[PDB]
Amino acid sequence: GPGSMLIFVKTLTGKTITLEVEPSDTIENVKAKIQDKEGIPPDQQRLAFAGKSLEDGRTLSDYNILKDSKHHPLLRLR
Amino acid sequence: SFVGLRVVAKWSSNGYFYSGKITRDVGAGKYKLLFDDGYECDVLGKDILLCDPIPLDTEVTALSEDEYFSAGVVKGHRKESGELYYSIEKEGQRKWYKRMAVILSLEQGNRLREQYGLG
Repeated sequence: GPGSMLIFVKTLTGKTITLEVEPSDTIENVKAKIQDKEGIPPDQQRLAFAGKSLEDGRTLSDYNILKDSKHHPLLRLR
Repeated sequence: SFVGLRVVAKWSSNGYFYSGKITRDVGAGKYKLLFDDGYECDVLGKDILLCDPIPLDTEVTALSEDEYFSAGVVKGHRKESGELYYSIEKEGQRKWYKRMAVILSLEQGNRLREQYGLG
């Protein structure tokens, strides 16, 4: 909620969406947010950051992805 | 006509503006927009900025090699291979970015509305 951070996600159609995420959000939670916003079922979603797969049960913080509020990562669906 | 013009446009009330081109003036105050990354959708005229290229010293958001977006300032542009590249300064350092790697936050695009808003 109040400590949420902006991220971008590029979909296969070339659309980039934004999301607000918590440091404690798991990758599955991110996929649910993408479904809720963009309608893509989680079973179709494979997320990567900088070319590395993001695993179920990890958070973005478990990949050291979230920085300060001035730098927003782009995740990519593959 | 605005048809065929390059623009920067958003498709949500609080969203970021992305580069593209107007492909059609359609009903109900909207324009069909083909974004540079391939996404096509109708967008409201109020959400379009007719600036091409984005002018010098504009604050923008740009995708760095490390796959983070962050703010920077436009310092130059180059046309090469039919593509546009922006020189954008972040933390005192300039790099070159493809047009499609340069976007505007809500606040950044609102700064350009008075001069470049459509209509």
